[PDB]
Amino acid sequence: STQNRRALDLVAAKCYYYHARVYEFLDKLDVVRSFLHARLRTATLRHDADGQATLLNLLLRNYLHYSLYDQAEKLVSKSVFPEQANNNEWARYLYYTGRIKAIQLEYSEARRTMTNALRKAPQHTAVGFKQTVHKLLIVVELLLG
Amino acid sequence: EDDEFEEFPAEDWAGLDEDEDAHVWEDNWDDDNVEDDFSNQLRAELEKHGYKMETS
Amino acid sequence: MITSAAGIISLLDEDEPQLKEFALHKLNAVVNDFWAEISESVDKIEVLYEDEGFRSRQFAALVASKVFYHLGAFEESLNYALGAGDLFNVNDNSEYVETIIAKCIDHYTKQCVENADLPEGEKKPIDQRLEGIVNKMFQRCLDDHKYKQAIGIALETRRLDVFEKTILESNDVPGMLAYSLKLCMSLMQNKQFRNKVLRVLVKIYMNLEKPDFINVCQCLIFLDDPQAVSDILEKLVKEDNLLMAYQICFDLYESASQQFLSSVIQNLRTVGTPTLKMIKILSGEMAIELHLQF
Amino acid sequence: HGLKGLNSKLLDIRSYLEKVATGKLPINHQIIYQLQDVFNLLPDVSLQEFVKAFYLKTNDQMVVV
Amino acid sequence: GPAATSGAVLQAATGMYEQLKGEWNRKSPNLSKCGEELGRLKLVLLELNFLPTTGTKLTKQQLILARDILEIGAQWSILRKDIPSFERYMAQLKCYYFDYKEQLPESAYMHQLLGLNLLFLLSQNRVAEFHTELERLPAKDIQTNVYIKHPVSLEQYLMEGSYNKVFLAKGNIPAESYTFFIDILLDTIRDEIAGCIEKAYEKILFTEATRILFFNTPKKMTDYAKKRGWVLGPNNYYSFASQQQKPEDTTIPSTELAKQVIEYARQLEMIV
Amino acid sequence: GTYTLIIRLRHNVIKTGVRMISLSYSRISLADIAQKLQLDSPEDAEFIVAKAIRDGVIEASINHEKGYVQSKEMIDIYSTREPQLAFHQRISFCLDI
Repeated sequence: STQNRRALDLVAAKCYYYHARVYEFLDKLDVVRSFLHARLRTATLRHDADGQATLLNLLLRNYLHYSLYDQAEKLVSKSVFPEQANNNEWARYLYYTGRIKAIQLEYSEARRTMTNALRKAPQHTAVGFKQTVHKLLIVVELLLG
Repeated sequence: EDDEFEEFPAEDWAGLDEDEDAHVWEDNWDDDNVEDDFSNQLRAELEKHGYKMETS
Repeated sequence: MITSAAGIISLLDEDEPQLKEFALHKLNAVVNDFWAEISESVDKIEVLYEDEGFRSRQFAALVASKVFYHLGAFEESLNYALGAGDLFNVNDNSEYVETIIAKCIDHYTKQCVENADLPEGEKKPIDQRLEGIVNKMFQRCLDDHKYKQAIGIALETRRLDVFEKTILESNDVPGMLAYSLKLCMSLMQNKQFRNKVLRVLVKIYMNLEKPDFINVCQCLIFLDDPQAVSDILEKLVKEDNLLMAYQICFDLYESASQQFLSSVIQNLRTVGTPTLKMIKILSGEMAIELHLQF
Repeated sequence: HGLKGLNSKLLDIRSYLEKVATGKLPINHQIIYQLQDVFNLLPDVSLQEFVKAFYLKTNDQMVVV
Repeated sequence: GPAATSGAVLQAATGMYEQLKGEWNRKSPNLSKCGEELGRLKLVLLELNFLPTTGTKLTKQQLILARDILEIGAQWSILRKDIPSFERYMAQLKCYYFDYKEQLPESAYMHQLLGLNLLFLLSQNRVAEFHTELERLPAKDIQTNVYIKHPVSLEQYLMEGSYNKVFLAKGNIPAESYTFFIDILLDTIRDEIAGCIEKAYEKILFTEATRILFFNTPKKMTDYAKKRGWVLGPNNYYSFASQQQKPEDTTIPSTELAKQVIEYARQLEMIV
Repeated sequence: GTYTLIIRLRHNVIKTGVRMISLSYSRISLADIAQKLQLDSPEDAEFIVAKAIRDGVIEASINHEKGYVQSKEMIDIYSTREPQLAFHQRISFCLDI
């Protein structure tokens, strides 16, 4: 995927995704965090929305699997999530950005992002993703009052 | 592009515990706070505090 | 946190110039995963960049340009990149000059347009270090021999010295003369600047190899200096080059208009004041006859 | 466009009052008379109650919107 | 500079951070001078190339020996006082408490300095950070380390105003360093309490106000019944500032709601 | 990593317990407020309620020389803007669709 042309970026979306998944069993290597980073900024100048989003997701998942919430917050803010993105990608991003808003004492925004998330995961099936966003939505409403 | 999920675990089941079934029920959070306690709650409160003997 | 420069940034409470330098090297190395946080504490770096007593101001200038390079904002990246001096250059071949020279060159051509065209305080707002990065890159175009690239850059910056040396380099003279006629007719909009390219296009059809008089003619038509084409035509007629003084007059007739063909015969009459074969081609009588017979 | 009317009508009365007060132009008691009924008729004195009602009628208006 | 001359600076810090622990017992003014020179042996350590670890095991076992030099120096950084002072240390350390999980062992002195890192965020009234930080240490640890449990429940009482929090600021004595610093918070607590009481009551006796804001004397309570502006009759009398003048004016809406209506019209008229 | 959020709910179970007592009653003694909320002392109660007030989450008042909290409730919601704000929310959402 280091090669050129703009069509390979798309299939490199799926590439990155499995890359992180397998890297994540043994021990979610934080080494990859830099690769992702380097390949992310590149994608922002090639303006590959798709790769930009997908990649940005696996990055956020990296910061979140550890306790680097501040580091994801200042990021989520300073960065622009692409406009065109497959919905699956948008549901990931809306579950993570909501997780973050939730931890820093801001149940306000959260309860409105959380929900948009639940309603973008594919309808017929999506078992786990939905099954967890519930465990959080249920608590953000309670917390909210 | 994606279309999958496989990054979160799930639970799939055929042993399912029961609650109030919902078909167009009003599904009030009030009815899960009781257990058909209402016959019991009368009898026991009419004997304990004697309001079946002292008080009609 | 780990991978958070919170440990780095919170340094600089004691004034030890070797605590600022060891800091702007451990940070400078890793602004590729910390940045998101650096954004919050850029003030410690700008204050250091402004004070000239510190020699650590070249990396403060770089680290600063490294916050606005990863932020995407740019703009500020030029003011700190040119403040880094020689640490930033075209030849170290980084992703920084990769982007920052696109941002520099566009930030620069935007400026030379509005400036060279309108006020008399033209270049005065323009920095010289930016011109230095532009010329350092351009000379890379003359060393890589990409005259096919420099022929266009030389109309972005709108300096005809760039364009006049691009054409001379190598034996790529007659080809460059083919690009600069296609761009002088289609690309060029501003009549003023277009004329300034046509003049330099005249001088290189005289001082480079045998002068081609089928080209200087067309260009003198679009420049509209009749008093000069009348003397470029009236020195080949004195040297017995009538075969090359016909080719000029048939171009002038076909290409040029009637108020040009009446200015040149008039310049030959003011000069003729103390035969007339070219007076019969610039008037078009003989051509009329030929077409009738046809 | 209605306010564009009220604005200039009132404006004309203001130029008239300013015209008799100074740069004298003999007073015509009648004009000033009527001009008092104007400032008694302005909707004011029943302030609190009016507020509580107007809010309610709006509420209805939204329900149907 | 071999690793044995670097070592020769480590021992030059053992001669100053055992004098910080012997002048902690005697509590001398030379307790201040063994920390003015551990703020100097800092500027000697960073030149032996001991900035946060990015590999290398030899430097790793040289960073367990340079980490201490910031623990026992940070502890005196607190009692030395000043906000940025003990602040700019806590950074370094929370960074060297992920290096301590990396390839190094742990100590019982790591999760109790972090606790102070929490209390510091309470007296700075930034409860948004307290929670993020609380989530860095695993959950099962805030129920078993009953050194961290008091910062936690102190934030529980702090966020939802419950008092008995001034009483528990001298009962969190299991770690003495808590009771040294937490005293700062007690000047915000009084302020929030009087902020509510300004609205919650209207007549109480004076000695009760002295029993509520946790004062012992009558004099203090005169000064603080003068800053808020109350009168001193037989019972301390209040002024109505809860809803002094009601929002009985929709003339203030007026313009705003008209903007809104116009807006709806724009959405029903636009060409979409 | 949810357990960090959960422990916070102790604020809200009491927020609701007490805003529920306010809408159930008109006045009550602190001795009982502590008994329905499974709180601490009658000392703790008065501070808790007070906090609620200053956070406009109960609209009442306290008489301490007699020991009871007293509700000031007597609004008919429609003198509020509240319903008009709620609608201004609804139809913006709706219309956007």
